[PDB]
Amino acid sequence: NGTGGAFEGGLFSPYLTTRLPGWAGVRQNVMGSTVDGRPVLPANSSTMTYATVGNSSLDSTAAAAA
Amino acid sequence: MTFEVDPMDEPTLLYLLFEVFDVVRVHQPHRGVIEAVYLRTPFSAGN
Repeated sequence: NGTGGAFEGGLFSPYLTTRLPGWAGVRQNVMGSTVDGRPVLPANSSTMTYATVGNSSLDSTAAAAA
Repeated sequence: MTFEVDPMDEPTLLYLLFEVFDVVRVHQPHRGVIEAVYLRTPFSAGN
Protein backbone atom coordinates (compact mmCIF):
# COMPACT_ATOMS: atom_id res chain seq x y z
CA ASN A 1 0.00 0.00 0.00
CA GLY A 2 2.06 2.91 1.28
CA THR A 3 5.28 1.00 0.68
CA GLY A 4 3.52 -0.89 -2.14
CA GLY A 5 0.94 0.78 -4.33
CA ALA A 6 2.72 0.18 -7.63
CA PHE A 7 6.33 -0.18 -6.51
CA GLU A 8 8.87 -2.58 -5.03
CA GLY A 9 7.64 -5.19 -2.60
CA GLY A 10 6.40 -4.24 0.85
CA LEU A 11 9.89 -4.94 2.19
CA PHE A 12 11.68 -2.63 -0.23
CA SER A 13 12.47 0.15 2.22
CA PRO A 14 14.49 -1.54 4.96
CA TYR A 15 17.61 -3.60 5.38
CA LEU A 16 15.73 -6.06 7.64
CA THR A 17 18.18 -5.41 10.46
CA THR A 18 15.76 -6.85 12.99
CA ARG A 19 17.20 -10.31 13.11
CA LEU A 20 14.12 -11.61 14.91
CA PRO A 21 15.32 -11.21 18.50
CA GLY A 22 14.99 -14.03 20.95
CA TRP A 23 12.17 -13.12 23.32
CA ALA A 24 8.40 -13.19 23.45
CA GLY A 25 6.50 -10.25 22.03
CA VAL A 26 7.86 -10.27 18.48
CA ARG A 27 4.32 -10.96 17.27
CA GLN A 28 2.38 -7.75 16.82
CA ASN A 29 -1.28 -8.78 17.02
CA VAL A 30 -1.22 -12.51 17.76
CA MET A 31 -3.94 -13.42 20.21
CA GLY A 32 -1.25 -15.30 22.07
CA SER A 33 -3.20 -17.69 24.21
CA THR A 34 -2.49 -20.67 26.43
CA VAL A 35 -0.46 -19.77 29.45
CA ASP A 36 1.38 -22.99 30.18
CA GLY A 37 -0.95 -25.57 31.68
CA ARG A 38 -3.77 -23.03 31.48
CA PRO A 39 -6.17 -22.83 28.52
CA VAL A 40 -7.28 -19.41 29.79
CA LEU A 41 -6.36 -16.67 27.33
CA PRO A 42 -3.50 -14.78 29.02
CA ALA A 43 -2.82 -12.02 26.52
CA ASN A 44 -5.32 -10.05 24.51
CA SER A 45 -2.11 -9.42 22.56
CA SER A 46 1.54 -8.60 23.19
CA THR A 47 0.74 -5.02 22.15
CA MET A 48 -1.77 -3.97 24.81
CA THR A 49 -2.55 -4.01 28.56
CA TYR A 50 1.04 -4.87 29.47
CA ALA A 51 1.94 -1.61 31.18
CA THR A 52 0.19 -3.04 34.22
CA VAL A 53 2.25 -6.04 35.21
CA GLY A 54 1.36 -9.70 35.61
CA ASN A 55 -1.98 -10.69 37.05
CA SER A 56 0.03 -12.72 39.57
CA SER A 57 -3.22 -14.29 40.80
CA LEU A 58 -4.14 -17.91 41.59
CA ASP A 59 -4.27 -20.27 38.61
CA SER A 60 -4.86 -23.85 39.76
CA THR A 61 -3.33 -24.30 43.24
CA ALA A 62 -5.98 -26.13 45.26
CA ALA A 63 -4.34 -29.10 47.01
CA ALA A 64 -1.86 -26.89 48.87
CA ALA A 65 -4.63 -24.59 50.11
CA ALA A 66 -6.60 -27.53 51.53
CA MET B 1 22.19 -10.00 0.31
CA THR B 2 18.77 -9.47 -1.25
CA PHE B 3 16.42 -12.41 -1.66
CA GLU B 4 13.44 -12.48 -4.01
CA VAL B 5 10.74 -14.71 -2.54
CA ASP B 6 7.34 -15.30 -4.10
CA PRO B 7 4.60 -13.85 -1.91
CA MET B 8 2.72 -15.66 0.82
CA ASP B 9 -0.27 -14.34 2.73
CA GLU B 10 1.23 -15.70 5.96
CA PRO B 11 4.21 -13.81 7.39
CA THR B 12 7.07 -16.31 7.16
CA LEU B 13 10.64 -15.56 8.16
CA LEU B 14 13.88 -16.19 6.30
CA TYR B 15 16.32 -18.53 8.03
CA LEU B 16 19.90 -17.89 6.95
CA LEU B 17 22.97 -19.75 8.21
CA PHE B 18 26.57 -18.60 7.93
CA GLU B 19 28.58 -21.81 8.05
CA VAL B 20 31.60 -21.31 10.30
CA PHE B 21 33.96 -23.37 12.45
CA ASP B 22 32.70 -24.11 15.97
CA VAL B 23 35.68 -25.85 17.54
CA VAL B 24 36.23 -26.52 21.26
CA ARG B 25 39.31 -27.39 23.33
CA VAL B 26 38.61 -29.31 26.55
CA HIS B 27 41.45 -29.33 29.08
CA GLN B 28 41.40 -30.99 32.52
CA PRO B 29 44.78 -30.83 34.31
CA HIS B 30 43.99 -31.90 37.91
CA ARG B 31 41.73 -34.09 40.05
CA GLY B 32 38.80 -32.61 38.16
CA VAL B 33 38.74 -29.08 36.86
CA ILE B 34 37.21 -29.14 33.39
CA GLU B 35 38.41 -26.05 31.52
CA ALA B 36 37.24 -25.46 27.96
CA VAL B 37 37.92 -22.68 25.47
CA TYR B 38 35.51 -21.98 22.63
CA LEU B 39 36.25 -20.44 19.25
CA ARG B 40 33.83 -19.63 16.44
CA THR B 41 36.16 -18.25 13.81
CA PRO B 42 34.14 -15.93 11.50
CA PHE B 43 31.27 -14.99 13.82
CA SER B 44 33.20 -14.93 17.07
CA ALA B 45 31.41 -14.17 20.34
CA GLY B 46 34.15 -13.09 22.72
CA ASN B 47 35.10 -10.02 24.73
